[PDB]
Amino acid sequence: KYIEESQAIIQELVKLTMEKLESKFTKLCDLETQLEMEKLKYVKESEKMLNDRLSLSKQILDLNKSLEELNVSKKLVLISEQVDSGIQLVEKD
Amino acid sequence: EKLKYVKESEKMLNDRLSLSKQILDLNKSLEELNVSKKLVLISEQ
Amino acid sequence: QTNPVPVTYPTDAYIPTYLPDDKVSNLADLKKLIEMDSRLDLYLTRRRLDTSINLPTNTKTNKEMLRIYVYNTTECSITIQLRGVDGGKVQYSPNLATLIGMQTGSVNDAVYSIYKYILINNLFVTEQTEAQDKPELGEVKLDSLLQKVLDTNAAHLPLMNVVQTVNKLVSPLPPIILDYTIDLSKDTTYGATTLDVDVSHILHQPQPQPNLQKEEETDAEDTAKLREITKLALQLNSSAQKYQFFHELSLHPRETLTHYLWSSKQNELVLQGDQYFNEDAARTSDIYSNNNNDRSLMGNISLLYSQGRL
Amino acid sequence: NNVTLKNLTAFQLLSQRENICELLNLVESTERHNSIINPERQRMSLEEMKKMLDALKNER
Amino acid sequence: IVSFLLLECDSELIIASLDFLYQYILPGSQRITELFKSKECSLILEATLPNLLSYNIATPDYHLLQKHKIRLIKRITPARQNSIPEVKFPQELSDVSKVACTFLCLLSNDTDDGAGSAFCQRIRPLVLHKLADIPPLTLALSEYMENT
Repeated sequence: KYIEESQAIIQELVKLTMEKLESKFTKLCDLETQLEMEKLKYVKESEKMLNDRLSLSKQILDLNKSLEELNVSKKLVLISEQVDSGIQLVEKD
Repeated sequence: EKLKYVKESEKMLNDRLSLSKQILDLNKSLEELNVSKKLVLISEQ
Repeated sequence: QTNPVPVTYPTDAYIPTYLPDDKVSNLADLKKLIEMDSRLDLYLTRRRLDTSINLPTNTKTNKEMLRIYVYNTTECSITIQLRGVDGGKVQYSPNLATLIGMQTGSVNDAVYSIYKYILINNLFVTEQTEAQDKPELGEVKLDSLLQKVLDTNAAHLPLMNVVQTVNKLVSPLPPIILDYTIDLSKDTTYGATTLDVDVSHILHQPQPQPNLQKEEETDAEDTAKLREITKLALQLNSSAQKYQFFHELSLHPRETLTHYLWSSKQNELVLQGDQYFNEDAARTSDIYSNNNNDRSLMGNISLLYSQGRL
Repeated sequence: NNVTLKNLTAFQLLSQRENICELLNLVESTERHNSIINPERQRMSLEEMKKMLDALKNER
Repeated sequence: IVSFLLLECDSELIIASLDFLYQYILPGSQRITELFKSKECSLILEATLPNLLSYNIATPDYHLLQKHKIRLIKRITPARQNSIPEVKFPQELSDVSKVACTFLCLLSNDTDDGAGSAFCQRIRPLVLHKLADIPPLTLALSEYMENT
């Protein structure tokens, strides 16, 4: 009786716990798929930005050289501490 | 982590668009004064 | 760690599979729970691995400013630091700032950008590059820009040299420097002498959370729980073995009883094999006497003498 | 914590002798058998199971 | 077996699992498909292999830099702040890393538009981080970087 009631209770408890944990696993798998999608999109965009940044820096170097060739007192300077933040044509001495 | 990725992607996109506009204006100004080449974004082919 | 650290207490125990399935009705639930525990362990250990991608950028995710006034009053360099400066953000050399597109960042960002530049322009010496066109394999062919950056007139530096030069090309953020030499003629100045410097990175103060106070507690708690479970499993094994013995006895009494008698006799004989080795039998002349019916001690003498050991 | 031939043989012989003496009903092991079962611990565990089951029942 | 791969404190078990998987996917491409058919094996491999690349080889630590604070040196010489500490780079791989490199090289040589080749493309950026941190990895992963 005692152990019989305990057996019934244990059966029900184990059943419910298995169901709960399986639901949690399904939720986590869906969230992981979404995370992978977002990571892939971010990787694509970041690679594009990095290639553009390097090429644009080299082009800026060449254009500043050319401006010094044709006797123009202007320079091409980054507006901020990167290229992605913007560049502009300024005048110096 | 997911929120971080989304935010960074959006910021990169906005910065790209702003940089494209700036490059267009700077190419127009260089054409105004004098130039032999133009700034080119690799993403735009 | 590269080895599993042998320990002194039992770390696991089998669960007996010879119990009757009819009488024991909660073994299936225990095995299901064990499987679920293993699955949770797999999931945690997998998702606790670092797989985050971080490409080099800046301006990561206000009005707060500061004004500094200088004035000589009557009736020379000046340097200023800000203590919010770590090695996490450094000043790239003016040469490196043309290779990469940025001027301030971290060191690993500079290394990653150097490697990405060496990748974009095909500069690694490969089998295909050698076949198309002596330098070794896996070496970097230098351009004019890479040579202006590394300050080497060579052409085939390896990669370690490149990254060590990267280490050379980094300096901390420069402090605030003013040159207000002297002023003695005018009464007071209160000139412009104003500097607008951001202090945003100091008033926000993004700090980490306290650690190493619950990690040890969690480890100790988990170890204690695992040891309790293992002890209970060993107790289950003991009970199951006693049941199996009595069941086997109920099946074949004669054979098990004969085995018991023989094993008891043999084990008693074994446990009495070291009684005359206690410095009492050794120091007295009893065990050396010939009157002993069993002469397993003195009989060796001859042999021991022929071997010279004695 | 150390295991030698003497310890092993003594342990095996002790187990055998205990089992046989139990067959002839020459031993009273109520203390051990009720410290292993521990009916107080049985009641505690049963009430814990009931509480956990009620918790899982009411979360829905 | 891939769960055995997931461990960290047993180099010999990891090497045995990697050798078994190498011998498994070695003869052809249908076995690569059968291997990556399981979602669990795929996830564990994807999370494990790049981290097995940098297994016990003491990568350059960028944390001493974040913890190093910049002040002025107390003390007629002008005021320096201080020197940023050095950063060392590893010069050789471990056995687990070598076996993982060989496994990735072998896995990369399968036909495109089929599983095993998409795995390398899903895995590439983390491997790029690893390559940036370890030069002998760049020398050892040549076949992987060729077919990608």
